Amino acid sequence: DSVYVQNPQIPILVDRTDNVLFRIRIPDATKGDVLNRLTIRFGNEDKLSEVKAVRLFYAGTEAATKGRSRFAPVTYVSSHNIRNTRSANPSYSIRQDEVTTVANTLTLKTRQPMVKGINYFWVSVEMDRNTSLLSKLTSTVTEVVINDKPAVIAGEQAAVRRMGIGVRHAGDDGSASFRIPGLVTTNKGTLLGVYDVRYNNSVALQEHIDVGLSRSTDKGQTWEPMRIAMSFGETDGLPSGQNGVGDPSILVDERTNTVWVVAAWTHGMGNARAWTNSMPGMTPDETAQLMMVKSTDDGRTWSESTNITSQVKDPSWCFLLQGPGRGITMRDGTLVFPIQFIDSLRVPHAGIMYSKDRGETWHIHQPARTNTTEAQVAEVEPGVLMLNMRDNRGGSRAVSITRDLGKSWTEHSSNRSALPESICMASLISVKAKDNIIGKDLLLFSNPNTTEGRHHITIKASLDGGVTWLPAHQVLLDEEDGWGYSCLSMIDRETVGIFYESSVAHMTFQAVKIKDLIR
Amino acid sequence: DSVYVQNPQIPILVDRTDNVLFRIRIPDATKGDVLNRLTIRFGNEDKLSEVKAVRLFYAGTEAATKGRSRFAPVTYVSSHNIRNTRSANPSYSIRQDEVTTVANTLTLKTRQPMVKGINYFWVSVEMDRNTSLLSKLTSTVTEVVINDKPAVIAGEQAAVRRMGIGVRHAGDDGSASFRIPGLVTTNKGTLLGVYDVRYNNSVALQEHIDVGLSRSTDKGQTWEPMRIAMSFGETDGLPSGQNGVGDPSILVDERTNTVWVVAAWTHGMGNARAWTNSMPGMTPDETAQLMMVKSTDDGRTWSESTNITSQVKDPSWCFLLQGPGRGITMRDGTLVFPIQFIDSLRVPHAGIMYSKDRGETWHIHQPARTNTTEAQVAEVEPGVLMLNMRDNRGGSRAVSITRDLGKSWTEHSSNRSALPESICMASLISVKAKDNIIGKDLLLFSNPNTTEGRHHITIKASLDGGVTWLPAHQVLLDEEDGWGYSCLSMIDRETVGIFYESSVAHMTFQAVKIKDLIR
Ligand SMILES: CC(=O)N[C@@H]1[C@@H]([C@H](O)[C@H](O)CO)O[C@@](OC[C@H]2O[C@@H](O[C@H]([C@H](O)[C@@H](O)C=O)[C@H](O)CO)[C@H](O)[C@@H](O)[C@H]2O)(C(=O)O)C[C@@H]1O
Ligand SMILES: CC(=O)N[C@@H]1[C@@H]([C@H](O)[C@H](O)CO)O[C@@](OC[C@H]2O[C@@H](O[C@H]([C@H](O)[C@@H](O)C=O)[C@H](O)CO)[C@H](O)[C@@H](O)[C@H]2O)(C(=O)O)C[C@@H]1O
Repeated sequence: DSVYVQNPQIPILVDRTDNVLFRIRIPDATKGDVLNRLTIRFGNEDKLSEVKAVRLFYAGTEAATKGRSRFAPVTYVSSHNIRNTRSANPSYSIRQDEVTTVANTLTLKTRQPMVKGINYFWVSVEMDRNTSLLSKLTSTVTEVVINDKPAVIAGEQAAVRRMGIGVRHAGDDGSASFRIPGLVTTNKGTLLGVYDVRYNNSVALQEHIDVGLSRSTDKGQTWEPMRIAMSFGETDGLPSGQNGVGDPSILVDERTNTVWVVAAWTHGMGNARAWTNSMPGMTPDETAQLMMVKSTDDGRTWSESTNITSQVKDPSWCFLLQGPGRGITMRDGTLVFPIQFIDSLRVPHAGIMYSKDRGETWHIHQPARTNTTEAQVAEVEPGVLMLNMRDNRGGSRAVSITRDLGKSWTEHSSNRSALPESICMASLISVKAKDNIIGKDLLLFSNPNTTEGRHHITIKASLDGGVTWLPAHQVLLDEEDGWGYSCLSMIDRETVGIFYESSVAHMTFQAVKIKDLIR
Repeated sequence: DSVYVQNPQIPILVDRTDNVLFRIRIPDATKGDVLNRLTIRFGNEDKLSEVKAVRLFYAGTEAATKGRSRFAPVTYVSSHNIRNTRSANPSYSIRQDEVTTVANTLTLKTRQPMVKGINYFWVSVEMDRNTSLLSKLTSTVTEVVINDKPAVIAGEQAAVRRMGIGVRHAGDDGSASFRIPGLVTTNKGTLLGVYDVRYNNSVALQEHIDVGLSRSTDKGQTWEPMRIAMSFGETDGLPSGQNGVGDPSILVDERTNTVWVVAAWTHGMGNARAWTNSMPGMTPDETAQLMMVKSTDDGRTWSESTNITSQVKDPSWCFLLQGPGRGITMRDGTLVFPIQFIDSLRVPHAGIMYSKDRGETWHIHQPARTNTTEAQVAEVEPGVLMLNMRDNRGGSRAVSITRDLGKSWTEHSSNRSALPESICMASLISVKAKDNIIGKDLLLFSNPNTTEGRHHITIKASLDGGVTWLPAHQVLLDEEDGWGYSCLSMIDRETVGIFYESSVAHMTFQAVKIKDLIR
């Protein structure tokens, strides 16, 4: 009979006990058939001394109504189960074999009698906790033996597998979930990742939500314990569940290395979504408040929050907040945070908010585009800001240019064409020629590369200021289902970091060589 | 202004830290208004020595879009949060005052400045863990002072509150949820309650599900630690997630005091629902299997499972299983378990399965009615079996009679008329005249007393063999939302037990005097 193999392009987490290397479907088994041996081969230059162990699991059969093309009956390693996100659910997968000394050829064994029809097995890889985030595996199933006969192998399994690290898992420090990533590199090379700490569940404001921060001084190989960057606990004697703060955006003031976090504080509003329940006005009791904290010590400690609402919110707006992810420093020292507001008629608009005085005062001019929400901004050329926007019309990112900090806007050539989306947050950054190994100005963009669902998390690079995104200049990181938000920061001259919601952890960090993007 | 009070008809659990006694809405507060004190009065005959503590909580305000007639913005005490089902979520409710020695008059205070518009407070009652299940509280909010003026109190708050006990809470013994209650009284007066232990989540078979059992030798004041009555773990080397057993039904063989549990074992079927994925055949690999265990020691220990599929399942049926809840012993010693089968055309039918030989052999004859599922059976008069059925047409219970153990069936006068339902499991039992204090044959019925959703869990009594269910002969136990399944058993001559899925715990036990049903 014929055997099918999948090598899923998902991150192998260095901090996990189990990671799916291969999924295998045996579609047409006779009752009693036994998978005696499976052989995997790794590429000659793979660093197999970083592989702690490889495992073969059996996961039984398929439901009668689910057809014959799936590679599994269920998620093998959960990213949501607060009681276990790090190993295979033992109730879905039974270990058959384990090898703890991994060579270029590897054989795994089973004595499990198969059921009639579909049978599922899969290969777990466990990595050394100190595995280089830049390391890659090129693994293939080369032989599968059933009843002492080699079987015909089919399936696309030629993926070059990448490493990652689960910075936050569901359930960490008692929190149900973590959402809405932001990432910057400080002037010291320190990585700062921000996110919602969603304690009770995974719904947005209003709820019990604080802004968490994870700090790495070693390019993401290690992360310090979670800091609360921003929190309103029981302000004015209202429950913490009616005092949430979230959808954070973080920037480094590149002139001072002062780090800024802006977030939306909801005060009251029962247990309902702020998106529909934030109302016109200015006071905390009336409307969502635009709040900021700062760190003068490379993200170790955080100021008390300052309320910036009165400086920038039109009273008639239902809701003003930051675009989640990150802000920028411009070449002339202006600090810029993307923003979004819901007007009196409940129409959302993306725009920008800027400070020319090191974050003392903030200003908003004109919206970029009707019916847009979350946006990220890059200085594509000197004094020239590119706004890349989530568009409620569906299908594709909106792209506008301002050269007057949003007093006026022009559509970009790439607007509503060049970058597919499913209506989801996306990351965009600029990289100066002198600041990277290619020696050319780059734009780097990340989002779920699809018009439906949130999957195929992809980094794209542009060499012509975001006019063109050539297919060759793209790295697929995560082809499976997630919440889809992502944020990019250059780690060093050679490597871009991505902090994102993945199929494998709520907050996932990966590092990618620029030379893999632009060959 | 004007203040609104709710006294919700939900069980006060003796094992909980918090129970909602009163919910209060202050609809039209001015910013800064303060609830200086509210006074509660308890009835003259209340056993206040059993009240451990009373608490006043503030829960903030309401969402602008959610209207002005709710009594809360959120569930105050969760029945689903595996991390806490026993106390108020501290993120939704802030304690204002607390009294730990309770008199007939009681004053609670706050210094919380209210927000403009809607403000929510509520009163928690905590009972001594040894509080009598038969105790009742008659409590009223008699005074509410705001800015040192008495306010006008409105609302229905005259409810006579009853006690109950949370036998199983979400998260107990590591299990995500508990569902599908069954209850019997052994010849020794011992209460035996069965249920699905749904480890991973709350979905039906197929999943990692065992049959749990809780035992009480003191009329439900105490429950012995959970026993696994039936389990298939990793049978044939298939995951425990593809070896679930559930939807249990329990009966006591009144002649021998041998206790029987029947359940559906699903083997394989991926991670999909057995209702649509169980297929024709006879083997465990082919179709859901009918399994039975027994206890000869009053439910302390349980036999290994016997497979009775071959005796009673037509090969062409997609799915044969017990009707969840309980079976009976007839006056002539016949053991009867309600059953249901899905035929070759996917049409479900309710019927009965019986043993005349102490459970050695089982027989099924003819279905009672097309497009029915879960049913419970009672011997309403000698040799006369009433089958009460969940009906997919909606709105009302189907009721049929057999005098020949299901060879033939007659429609009852009460069919599709007398008993409202929303398509949900219901409990029906018979009580002999000599076996209860009323000295008359009773039928007792429990279900969610509604045509939409699952709420208003109500015990109903009939004096005329289920022809008439007079409104006067009904007790409302739970007016809030739950999963709706229930099972009745007489505890003694004077009191009926109900083991049910409630708004306050996955498995809830309450005891009700017959004299409260029939006055
Ligand atoms: C302040 C604010 O509301 N926050 C942001 C919202 C924002 O509402 C929109 O940009 C406005 O148009 O976008 C996000 O959440 C809102 C959506 O959540 C959906 O449910 C899940 C759920 O986010 C997840 O957490 C499971 O629990 C997802 O669809 C994931 O696929 C709901 O269908 C809607 O409420 C839907 O509006 C988003 O993810 O897009 C996250 C962000 O915080
Ligand atoms: C063997 C078997 O399947 N078992 C029983 C099924 C059975 O399928 C039906 O009697 C046959 O027609 O009935 C139960 O589930 C069937 C429904 O469950 C509903 O979801 C309820 C929720 O109570 C809902 O009603 C909100 O109020 C859950 O609690 C979810 O966790 C689904 O929404 C339906 O689509 C539907 O699938 C039931 O509870 O009725 C559970 C029982 O074990």
